[PDB]
Amino acid sequence: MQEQYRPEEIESKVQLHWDEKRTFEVTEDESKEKYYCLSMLPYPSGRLHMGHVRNYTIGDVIARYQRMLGKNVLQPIGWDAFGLPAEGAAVKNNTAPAPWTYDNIAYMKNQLKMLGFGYDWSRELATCTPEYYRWEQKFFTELYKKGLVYKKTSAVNWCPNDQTVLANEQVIDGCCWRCDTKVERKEIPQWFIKITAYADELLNDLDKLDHWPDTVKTMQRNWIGRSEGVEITFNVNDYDNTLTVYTTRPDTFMGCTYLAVAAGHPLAQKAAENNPELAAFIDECRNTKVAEAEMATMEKKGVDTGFKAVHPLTGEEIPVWAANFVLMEYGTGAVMAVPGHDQRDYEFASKYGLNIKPVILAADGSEPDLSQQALTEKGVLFNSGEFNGLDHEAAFNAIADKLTAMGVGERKVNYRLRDWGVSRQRYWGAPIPMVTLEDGTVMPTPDDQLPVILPEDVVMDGITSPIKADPEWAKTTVNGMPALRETDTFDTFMESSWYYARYTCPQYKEGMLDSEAANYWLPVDIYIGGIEHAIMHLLYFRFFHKLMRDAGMVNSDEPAKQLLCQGMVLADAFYYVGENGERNWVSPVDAIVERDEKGRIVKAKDAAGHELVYTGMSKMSKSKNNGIDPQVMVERYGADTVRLFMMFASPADMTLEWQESGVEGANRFLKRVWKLVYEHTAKGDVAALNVDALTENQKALRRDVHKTIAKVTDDIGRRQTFNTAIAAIMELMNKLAKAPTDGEQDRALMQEALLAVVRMLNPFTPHICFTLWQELKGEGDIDNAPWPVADEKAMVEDSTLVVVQVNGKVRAKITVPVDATEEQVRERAGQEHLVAKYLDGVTVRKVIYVPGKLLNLVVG
RNA sequence: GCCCGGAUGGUGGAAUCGGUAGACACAAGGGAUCCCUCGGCGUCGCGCUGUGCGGGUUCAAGUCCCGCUCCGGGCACCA
Ligand SMILES: CC(C)[C@@H](O)[C@H](O)C(=O)NP(=O)(O)OC[C@@H]1C[C@H](O)[C@H](n2cnc3c(N)ncnc32)O1
Ligand SMILES: [Mg+2]
Ligand SMILES: [Mg+2]
Ligand SMILES: [Mg+2]
Ligand SMILES: [Mg+2]
Ligand SMILES: [Mg+2]
Ligand SMILES: [Zn+2]
Repeated sequence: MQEQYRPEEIESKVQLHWDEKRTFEVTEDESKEKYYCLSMLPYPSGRLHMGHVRNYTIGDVIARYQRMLGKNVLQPIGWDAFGLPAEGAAVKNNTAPAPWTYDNIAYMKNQLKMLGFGYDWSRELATCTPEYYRWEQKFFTELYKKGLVYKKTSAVNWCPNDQTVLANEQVIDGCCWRCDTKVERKEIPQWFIKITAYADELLNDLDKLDHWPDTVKTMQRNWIGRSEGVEITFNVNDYDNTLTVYTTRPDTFMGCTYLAVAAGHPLAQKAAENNPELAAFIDECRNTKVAEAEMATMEKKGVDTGFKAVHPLTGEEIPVWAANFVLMEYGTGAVMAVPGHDQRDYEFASKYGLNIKPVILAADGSEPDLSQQALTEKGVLFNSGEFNGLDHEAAFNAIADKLTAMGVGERKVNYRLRDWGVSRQRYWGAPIPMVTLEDGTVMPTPDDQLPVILPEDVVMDGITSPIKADPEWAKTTVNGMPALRETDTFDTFMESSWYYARYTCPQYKEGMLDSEAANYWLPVDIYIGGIEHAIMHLLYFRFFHKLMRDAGMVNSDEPAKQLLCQGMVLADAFYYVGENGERNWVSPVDAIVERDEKGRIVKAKDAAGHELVYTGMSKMSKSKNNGIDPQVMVERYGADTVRLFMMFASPADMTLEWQESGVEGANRFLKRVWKLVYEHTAKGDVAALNVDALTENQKALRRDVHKTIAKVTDDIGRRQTFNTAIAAIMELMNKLAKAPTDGEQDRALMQEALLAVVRMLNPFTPHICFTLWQELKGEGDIDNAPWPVADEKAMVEDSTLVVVQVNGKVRAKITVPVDATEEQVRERAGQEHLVAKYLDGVTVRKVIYVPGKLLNLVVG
């Protein structure tokens, strides 16, 4: 053993050993309890960043821990390889997306290997390969045939010049990120999967997920947004079509004083034929961008349509207004307004002079003051004809029943959750296996024509997808007739929704899943990812799991028993605007920055002299060029130091503002462990430890080793606070460095301790541990060593520390036999001069005794 | 705007079930790879104060409640 710890002479040697022994390659071994430890697969943007490093270290820590408990652990890795970033990057770099992606995969695979994550490389998948996506295509066709897929018109950001569909990220201030002109909404026919058919199940099964955090379960409930209400239909006077609204507040219905209607509503359109203010307004609205955040912050605006709906119950004509905040796609395109009791409606009505009609009494039974704002509280009705005096429940029911009897209303369940738009009009994605025949009929691509392969050998131009530009490509024949294949491609969450199941049988050719292998490994025991994916991805993932259950592909109702959503790793993000409009994102490594007394960035320049817009600390990201690559730290300090640092900096669930400073802590600590092992083992073999004949000083030390094993075990296995586990190991290491090591018992004890420390560290820093384990003459390779177990007999204590407070303020700390009464603790407490000092002249009014821990004498 | 989080020393963080605030480290300063000091203010072998800010509940709040400021995640085409 070398005196000096040299990660360059260790890490690659140990990685080579795992590659060659196939250490982490697993099969469906029925002799072992499985454990499936899954980390959210990487998108191959080119480099890892520290967000990746935290995700996969947490996951590797757990997979190694579970292996040491004797489990057969599948920890798989793969690439979520389709998507937008490959398209811009290929244009700019004069490549195609495929070759760019596969190069990023190779680079990034090498970085993963160099961090030493124990992945089963034999199960490596890339989602952009037809061996993968053929299965989701077949599955889609089966989903369409079972009536779970439909086509409708949906809004897309449209650049009228380039004639491109843009993602929201590419829309910058309602103008493009290429040339400059106003992006507009274009309604476009697209495919949707009826995730709403599973809304209730998705909502309800949250109650089974006892090992998913409440943050994620609440965000998902609120996203699905299930509601119980009433749909109501209105006639409109010089108009041949009815108008339907949904409300969850039918009780306030007599207070409905106007309807609002989406700029694109046929009623608005008709009215626009005879009204120039209106026409101009509808046309302003085509440049309302599709993004809920923008819908909800924009100044709310309306023009009167001149049409009047008839309130079904009161009979009065109420105005129909066209509004910039109501969308045709997200319901019936019409909403009803109750400005007396909805603050948003109140604001609109105040702005426009519409009737604000009160129908709920104030808390005292008087008519409410609506001069400043709405009375939003549920209450007793008045000014509501036959419904006066009813409360919320009863008014809901009475008004619902009446409208139903009249044939203009029905009780309806509503969800905020919309169906899943899975169409994209980009090239770099899996082709949607649908076809239009010469006939005009549309159908799934026939089975013998699956997969529909995306050609990878392409010339890109940024504007048009090659499969859309090549005329021949879409041509096929179906039912003996000419047909055109769909040139849209799948939303990439399609591939990431089922990868976890495909990792169980990635080389299986006869079907999407080998259910035998799927049912050995599933469900995922723990799914490690960022909080970023708490909603969209996790919901889609749960849904897809239920879809496959309903195809009889899987046993479980849910895909993942436990979920560990780490906080995001953040880094400062910067950009300057390029001379033709476009944001150029500069790495924080390259920004020159001046800082506040509070640490806040206050000026920011790139080295080229550009003035950088500082956007804040935000998730390390492919898109914002703010991802910090670990390569240089791994090369300087070693993978083990980087991994320990990441696990040490913060507990997984906190969000982390990345900084390199602090690494010296991990690195120096690893050098101390190395030194201690070196010094111990330079001395040779140890005698068997004689427990019954230990000193008190030796007993004490042995207690702390075992107390450290128990705590570390709890911290990793129950709390997932890795940072505190590592701190416990450091504390123990600090005691062990001051332990004498002359005698045989002292050395026997140090052997036991070090064998314990090196195993407890192995998940975090496995290359050094693998090596040290050998120096200690541990049995076998550490990857297979049992996790140390604490012995209860070694950690008994007859004494306990009691803090003594007077009036909540610590005045003494005393040691107290564990059998001590309160009365004896009092007396012992009285013996301390700093307790007597605050008791002289006063009366103890109340004693609080937390047995074995605290005495608060409340005095005066 | 809406949903979910968050704020503890110069810095990352610890306090797990309401019970010693600042473990463990980094950085910096001092002393000889190691030891020391290290929130702030002032009988220091003492005392007061202090967990973003404003209030509550409680013998007791970093923890629970209400509110405010600032900050992150998501908001359906970033993945
Ligand atoms: C499962 C699927 C939808 C995702 O995995 C998607 O392919 C993706 O996001 N890939 P990624 O950005 O490479 O990052 C891979 C994972 C996702 C997870 O949130 C984590 N991650 C990504 N970025 C961060 C980050 N900044 N902080 C903390 N964690 C981060 O690594
Ligand atoms: Mg902090
Ligand atoms: Mg602070
Ligand atoms: Mg306390
Ligand atoms: Mg102090
Ligand atoms: Mg405070
Ligand atoms: Zn443009």
